[PDB]
Amino acid sequence: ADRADILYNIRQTSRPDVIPTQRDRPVAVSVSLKFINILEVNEITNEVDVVFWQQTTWSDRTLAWNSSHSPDQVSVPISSLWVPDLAAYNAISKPEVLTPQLARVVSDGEVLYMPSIRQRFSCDVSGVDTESGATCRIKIGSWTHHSREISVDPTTENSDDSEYFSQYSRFEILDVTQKKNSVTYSCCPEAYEDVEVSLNFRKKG
Amino acid sequence: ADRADILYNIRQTSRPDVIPTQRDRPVAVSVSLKFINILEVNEITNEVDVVFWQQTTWSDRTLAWNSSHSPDQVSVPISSLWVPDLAAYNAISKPEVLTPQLARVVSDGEVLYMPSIRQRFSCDVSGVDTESGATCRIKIGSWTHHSREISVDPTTENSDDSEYFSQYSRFEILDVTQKKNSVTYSCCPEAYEDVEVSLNFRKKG
Amino acid sequence: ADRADILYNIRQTSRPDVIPTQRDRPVAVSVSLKFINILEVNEITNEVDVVFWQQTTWSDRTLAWNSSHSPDQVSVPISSLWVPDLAAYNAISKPEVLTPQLARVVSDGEVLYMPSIRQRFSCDVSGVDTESGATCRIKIGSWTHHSREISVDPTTENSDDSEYFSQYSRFEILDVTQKKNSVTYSCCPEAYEDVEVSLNFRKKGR
Amino acid sequence: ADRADILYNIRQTSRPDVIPTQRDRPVAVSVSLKFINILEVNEITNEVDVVFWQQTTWSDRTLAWNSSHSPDQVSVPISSLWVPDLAAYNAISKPEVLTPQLARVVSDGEVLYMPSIRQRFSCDVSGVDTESGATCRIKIGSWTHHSREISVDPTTENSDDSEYFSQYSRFEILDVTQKKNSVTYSCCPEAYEDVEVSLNFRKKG
Amino acid sequence: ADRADILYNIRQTSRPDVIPTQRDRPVAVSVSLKFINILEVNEITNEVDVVFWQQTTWSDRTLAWNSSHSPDQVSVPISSLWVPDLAAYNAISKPEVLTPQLARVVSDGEVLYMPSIRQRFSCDVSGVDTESGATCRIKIGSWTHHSREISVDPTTENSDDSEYFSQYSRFEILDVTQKKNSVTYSCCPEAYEDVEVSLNFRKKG
Ligand SMILES: CN1C(=O)[C@]23C[C@H]4C(C)(C)[C@@]5(C[C@@]41CN2CC[C@@]3(C)O)C(=O)Nc1c5ccc2c1OC=CC(C)(C)O2
Ligand SMILES: CN1C(=O)[C@]23C[C@H]4C(C)(C)[C@@]5(C[C@@]41CN2CC[C@@]3(C)O)C(=O)Nc1c5ccc2c1OC=CC(C)(C)O2
Ligand SMILES: CN1C(=O)[C@]23C[C@H]4C(C)(C)[C@@]5(C[C@@]41CN2CC[C@@]3(C)O)C(=O)Nc1c5ccc2c1OC=CC(C)(C)O2
Ligand SMILES: CN1C(=O)[C@]23C[C@H]4C(C)(C)[C@@]5(C[C@@]41CN2CC[C@@]3(C)O)C(=O)Nc1c5ccc2c1OC=CC(C)(C)O2
Ligand SMILES: CN1C(=O)[C@]23C[C@H]4C(C)(C)[C@@]5(C[C@@]41CN2CC[C@@]3(C)O)C(=O)Nc1c5ccc2c1OC=CC(C)(C)O2
Ligand SMILES: *[C@@H]1O[C@H](CO)[C@@H](O)[C@H](O)[C@H]1NC(C)=O
Ligand SMILES: *[C@@H]1O[C@H](CO)[C@@H](O)[C@H](O)[C@H]1NC(C)=O
Ligand SMILES: *[C@@H]1O[C@H](CO)[C@@H](O)[C@H](O)[C@H]1NC(C)=O
Ligand SMILES: *[C@@H]1O[C@H](CO)[C@@H](O)[C@H](O)[C@H]1NC(C)=O
Ligand SMILES: *[C@@H]1O[C@H](CO)[C@@H](O)[C@H](O)[C@H]1NC(C)=O
Repeated sequence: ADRADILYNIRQTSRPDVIPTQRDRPVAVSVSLKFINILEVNEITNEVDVVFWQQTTWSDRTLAWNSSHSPDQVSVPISSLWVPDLAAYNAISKPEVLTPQLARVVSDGEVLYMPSIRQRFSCDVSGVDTESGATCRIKIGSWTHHSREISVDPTTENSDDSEYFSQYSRFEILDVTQKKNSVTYSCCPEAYEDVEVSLNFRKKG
Repeated sequence: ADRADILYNIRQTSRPDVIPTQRDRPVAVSVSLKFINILEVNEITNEVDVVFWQQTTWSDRTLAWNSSHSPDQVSVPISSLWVPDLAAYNAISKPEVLTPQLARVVSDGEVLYMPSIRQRFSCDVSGVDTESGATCRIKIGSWTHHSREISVDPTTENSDDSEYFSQYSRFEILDVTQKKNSVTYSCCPEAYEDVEVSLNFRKKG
Repeated sequence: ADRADILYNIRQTSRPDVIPTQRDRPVAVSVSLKFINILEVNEITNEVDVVFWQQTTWSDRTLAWNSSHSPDQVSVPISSLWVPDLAAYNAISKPEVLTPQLARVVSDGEVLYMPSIRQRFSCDVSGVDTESGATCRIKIGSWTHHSREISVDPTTENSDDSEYFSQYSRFEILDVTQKKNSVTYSCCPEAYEDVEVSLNFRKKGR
Repeated sequence: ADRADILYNIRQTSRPDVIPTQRDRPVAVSVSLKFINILEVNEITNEVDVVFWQQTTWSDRTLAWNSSHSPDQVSVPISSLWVPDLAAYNAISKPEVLTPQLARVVSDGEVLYMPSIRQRFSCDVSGVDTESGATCRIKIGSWTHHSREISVDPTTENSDDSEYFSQYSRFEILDVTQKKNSVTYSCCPEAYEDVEVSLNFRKKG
Repeated sequence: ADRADILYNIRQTSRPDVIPTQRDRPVAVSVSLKFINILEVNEITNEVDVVFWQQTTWSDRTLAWNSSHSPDQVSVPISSLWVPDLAAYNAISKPEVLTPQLARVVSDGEVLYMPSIRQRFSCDVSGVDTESGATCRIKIGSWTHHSREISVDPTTENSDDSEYFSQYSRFEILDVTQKKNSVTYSCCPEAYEDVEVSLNFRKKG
């Protein structure tokens, strides 16, 4: 009936180390990077320092409860949940998580986990100080799950790419495009999926 | 009763991972910053390194006990308590909490959590070296709770804004204004509340 | 009967999250800083990096045991003990604890917790390169316990201020004075207590 | 059974603090460094800052389950598994793990743990600005397990040395060779095994 | 007995927080530093950054077992063991432990804990760029145990001073001497013991 019951009941069924595959179908994870800031850019070392929302949604039907005469959503610590093992492939620093580590769980089992992350990347910084700008490509996918266990797809909101971008950054955003790739590597027989986020940005003035 | 008994009861009653909303009424959180130091400012990157008390006040009326023949108040570690999931939206560093992580809990269920935090912010540093100074705006609100779960209000009684501000800072405070915002974003149908703190400050002339 | 027994009996009565007051009297905490080093000084930013022992003593009668056929004292991890919530009010960095987090506990329930700490302070560094030197003032008190719950007093045994100060520092100590303040603030009706430690130091000459 | 039963069983029988030896044979560990980036190099101090995958494989046959009808692989938190106590002998910083801390456990008991690590090393940086380049040697072996308890060989995979190395690095990889050593030391009458990775790299242009 | 039974016997017998003294007598601790690297030196501030093995051996005969038809030794995590509360008295940084936190336990009850540590020291750096070099003195002893509870003594042999010292350091070791001291201090009536390590080193030319 209350939010304590809902949580207790999540923990009875929720297995944080068990991927919540429905039948033998992958977990469909939505990924959308929302850039908040570009703090440090190095044209010689080809490194950028960015703040972004790593917006991550998926379904876990074992979390699902009856929202009749109950709250329809709750905030849940991510240690009580299974969370995709997403890694930015071209990161050169540990993710610095700036926000409380809470997921929004809906009563149909939908999970919204939207951390704000500060992280350093190896990417093409050339042309940052030009009209056309530089294009930094950030690849995010699962570390240990191939395409039959986790699929990753870009979702976008219709709103402008820089509606949440700091006006006090030295840089401005020209365009953010998100591409899905499905690649088979030399380690493993199954294909791994990633979202490739192309940040087209340049200095102001 | 005694202090041991009050702490034991809180351990039995307090659900750290469950928002204490009785009858689906929003938890009213009092948020206000008291600035202690300004350590670093960068005119070009528009970044500031500040020390402040993040003064957080609310009621968890499940914690409440009868203090007729018992202490009125106890200091409690915050790990035993629910604490609001507040984030500084324009912070570019994790909060460096400088103080023991204890909240003061009153017999009526009022919780006083007043950590001292060092944190870096992306904000307007323009004019900092002038007599008018810069106005750095810092927004704080819940990360995962809308207005019907967490409301945020500023505690705006008549006090000196520099009362506890270090005389040994290279900077000085002209004014601190605190204002409540209620905004509906595209993500979600419900309004999210935030307190915007406007720090008017300058390099000492 | 042995050290094992004492640590077990401590773990049965000790409540690390419960302040061990006797009657409605405050816990009497002795705080004194012993300066080991001054590492980084900046007169422009008014910031100092210092290494000091934060010598902290108090009574916890919940720890007390009968030491007739038993050892008088044990070393105990501080996680098993209540420890005062002391903060250096003008610190600008979290304390960097250099030493094992063990307290010495005597059978009468006296606790001696003497961590070596490196910490950065916002204080008055003006005059550091003069004969008179700078006077940097450090204020240490409880974060959450008013004067009816924690009293702080300086432990002044009239020692040499430089007794344990590094000869290899670029700085030397001219004097250390430690005084108790009782102040009532706008937040609260009850008085809060602090020890104010005044470190008068200078750059060495030549 | 469902992946929940496989994972519950793995961590049920798994003994993280006990080396899973079979019939007094050493636990055969395979080690391989895949170089992703060189971030900082200092020829004066002879220090390099490297991002690399530490590819570690071994068998714990006590984890084996029948996978005729079941999934034959699962992702498991390393905290639940025994892990070889490997150390980079000439590292001058603790390893910074960038990636989710999950191993891949196969139905026959094989464990694949491939963390992405940022670490600093003491090694020969002389010649980095020349055409021949510098050769930085990284030694990796057990800290407490001799050759009768842990053996360490390089994987037979002599892949492309610069396969996943960033095109956006300042540096380029010329050659990577991996050789095994068996050394006896003054401390100990038993031999200790290590893989020596020789990284021949230089600045581009 | 297998490696698990030996560990479980240690866990039922060893107490991390209880010093394993016999009657009124101290635990005889052997301490020797083995210098691996000297990374940063500053003759103005008298500060050194060094990597060394803190080689710590002692006996706990309560841990002993019959090894005739069982393993002679096991690696054990230090959280299962009492370990000496040793501090480097003139350290100005927290010990950065570079290596897995495992002790070697022998069937006769000897414990060998040999962490590799990077740590900064306040000590005499004067003459480091000369033929005589600097003599940096490091003192190691128990933080909380007097001489009737813990005795410290240097290990019986410095096989060679430069044996495992990095040939890639800007510095070289001329000599290492390790002597024992027993000192009565103003705090306490009981004598404390320490090992004074004198590192005679110079810049290479
Ligand atoms: C060597 N690898 C493994 O064994 C697996 C699956 C592999 C992949 C596909 C994620 C892996 C490394 C990975 C990391 N994973 C750990 C266990 C594993 C079997 O799932 C891989 O094999 N190739 C990767 C990988 C990650 C990221 C990547 C890859 O390829 C190229 C460029 C960059 C930008 C570095 O992006
Ligand atoms: C995308 N988002 C979510 O899905 C929710 C609620 C959203 C809000 C309202 C807190 C969110 C991001 C948030 C963060 N939250 C995580 C889960 C969530 C549904 O509660 C949001 O949607 N808009 C925000 C937000 C945070 C801060 C913010 C926002 O808007 C504009 C400027 C800045 C200064 C960056 O401040
Ligand atoms: C705002 N505050 C509180 O509400 C209480 C008690 C307050 C005090 C008295 C410790 C507090 C902040 C404190 C910290 N505590 C957290 C809960 C509390 C009621 O115990 C305070 O109210 N004033 C303080 C305080 C700390 C330090 C300090 C203070 O005053 C002036 C200057 C400097 C040098 C910064 O030193
Ligand atoms: C002194 N040492 C010990 O007592 C053991 C086993 C030893 C070895 C062989 C791993 C040890 C240090 C080690 C570390 N181990 C901890 C317990 C031990 C008995 O397993 C050692 O004895 N020699 C080592 C060692 C580690 C690394 C090393 C060594 O030798 C040469 C060069 C460098 C680059 C420094 O690499
Ligand atoms: C003040 N101190 C105590 O009360 C005790 C025992 C003391 C000693 C002897 C370890 C202590 C500090 C110590 C640290 N210990 C914590 C509890 C204690 C009673 O064991 C001490 O009292 N003198 C020390 C000490 C440590 C290191 C040291 C000391 O003296 C001289 C030079 C330097 C280089 C600073 O080295
Ligand atoms: C949810 O609860 C309602 C009211 O109690 C009930 O009618 C309905 O059957 C429940 N839903 C499911 C899926 O059982
Ligand atoms: C608290 O307890 C006292 C004494 O037991 C009692 O008189 C009083 O009614 C109680 N308070 C309330 C609000 O009921
Ligand atoms: C301590 O124990 C002894 C017996 O060993 C006893 O005589 C004495 O009364 C005890 N002390 C106290 C305070 O009870
Ligand atoms: C695995 O499972 C099958 C089907 O249950 C069983 O018949 C068989 O004995 C097992 N196979 C092996 C090789 O152990
Ligand atoms: C150790 O065990 C063997 C039998 O396995 C036995 O011969 C020997 O006596 C035992 N040692 C001791 C000291 O009891």
